[PDB]
Amino acid sequence: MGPAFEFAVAMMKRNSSTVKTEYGEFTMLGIYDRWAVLPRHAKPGPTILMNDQEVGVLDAKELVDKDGTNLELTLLKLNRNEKFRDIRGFLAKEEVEVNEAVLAINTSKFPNMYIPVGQVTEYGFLNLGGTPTKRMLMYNFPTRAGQCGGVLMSTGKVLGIHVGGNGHQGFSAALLKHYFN
Amino acid sequence: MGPAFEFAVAMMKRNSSTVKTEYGEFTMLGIYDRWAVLPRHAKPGPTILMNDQEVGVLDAKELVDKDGTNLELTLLKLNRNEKFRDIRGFLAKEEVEVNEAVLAINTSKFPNMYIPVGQVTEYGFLNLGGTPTKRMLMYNFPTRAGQCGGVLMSTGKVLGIHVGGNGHQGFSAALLKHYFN
Ligand SMILES: *[C@@H](CC(=O)OCC)[C@H](C[C@@H]1CCNC1=O)NC(=O)[C@H](Cc1ccccc1)NC(=O)[C@H](CC(=O)OC(C)(C)C)NC(=O)OCc1ccccc1
Ligand SMILES: *[C@@H](CC(=O)OCC)[C@H](C[C@@H]1CCNC1=O)NC(=O)[C@H](Cc1ccccc1)NC(=O)[C@H](CC(=O)OC(C)(C)C)NC(=O)OCc1ccccc1
Repeated sequence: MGPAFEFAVAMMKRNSSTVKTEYGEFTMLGIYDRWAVLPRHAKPGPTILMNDQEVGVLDAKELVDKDGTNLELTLLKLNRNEKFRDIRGFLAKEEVEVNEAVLAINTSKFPNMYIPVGQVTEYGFLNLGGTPTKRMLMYNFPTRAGQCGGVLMSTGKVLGIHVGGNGHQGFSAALLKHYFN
Repeated sequence: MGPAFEFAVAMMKRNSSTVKTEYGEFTMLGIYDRWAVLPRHAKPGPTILMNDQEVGVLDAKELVDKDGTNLELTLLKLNRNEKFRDIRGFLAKEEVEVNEAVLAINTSKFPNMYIPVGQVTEYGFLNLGGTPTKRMLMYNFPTRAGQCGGVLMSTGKVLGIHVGGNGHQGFSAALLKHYFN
């Protein structure tokens, strides 16, 4: 898992920030240009707090699949002149299944912490926060509040964003290449 | 830092546990035979909770240097028939200074989380919890309550146990080979 950790630390240094919304504090991953992602439940307002700084939300697409089903990601275009290093090349075209993964968190609660969550398997459909939801990836780790937005990685791969947990497993929504125009 | 992470994950799997004392929940590192360490302020009682299990404390040496000064470690001999894999070979004879380190935490608050804290320099004397204290190692990371007992490592090396923080830096007490008979 050494190279996975090394990839994660560099990714999070390069592309991540800490976001507060009216619904809480989350890890946020910048993808390319000016577009970042959060879990849908961050319910980002017209302004967010990004590393303690007010930033405007030029647009915010909550994502769903063709059968209108919940995917639990919101994409945001940020009013800022700096551009995110482009990490679309790191995003798979479909759900990745991995034997060793790292979940990386960047909040006030969990500043730069990394968790080896072990095996990620494709879980697909889950009833999450009561909402039917697809394209879920599952790892057996006791995830808590304060970990949403967590970025799930393996060597060379950005697999998903942490969005939920039942107290015993956690679930990332798959960050698919095609979500990004 | 890849190999440091890989060393840490294996160390913590092999030698660490979660301890609750009347003073809180800590990460605990088993050293050899039946002897483990905590920060002195864990103030371990005649019984501890180790991974949720009552265990007796056959002896408990709080450590100080020759000038009676605070080192902020308590060594404990545990009433249990399992033996700790012997990691004394991993403990330096004097304070190690490192450019990249990992701090590894194992509590209910922070279960298996790892933090790259970067550069560790020898700090020696610090006024800690108001107590004069020596053999301190310092890293620039915002450490919090719930991280004491944290094990600070680099590839192949167990450097110290996390014992304090001022909100901006954290401090480990050096885990020296000679402390272990
Ligand atoms: C991220 C929020 C955060 O970081 O806080 C910012 C301050 C949080 C992380 C998970 C919650 C507990 N552990 C986690 O890893 N996610 C959520 O809170 C998420 C919110 C949400 C909102 C809107 C739509 C979907 C999701 N909700 C869940 O993860 C839920 C929480 C829950 O209700 O379950 C427990 C109370 C933890 C048991 N998890 C969930 O729905 O699991 C499936 C389930 C629940 C009940 C019965 C059967 C199956
Ligand atoms: C570990 C306890 C834990 O994990 O809880 C179990 C439930 C905790 C971790 C540090 C505290 C805050 N951040 C940390 O990384 N350690 C302590 O609480 C430790 C207790 C202690 C007890 C007895 C003897 C020595 C130490 N105390 C400290 O780390 C103190 C805390 C403090 O008083 O400072 C702040 C309030 C955080 C600012 N740190 C300290 O003394 O720093 C030096 C200092 C303080 C004030 C002025 C100048 C210099």
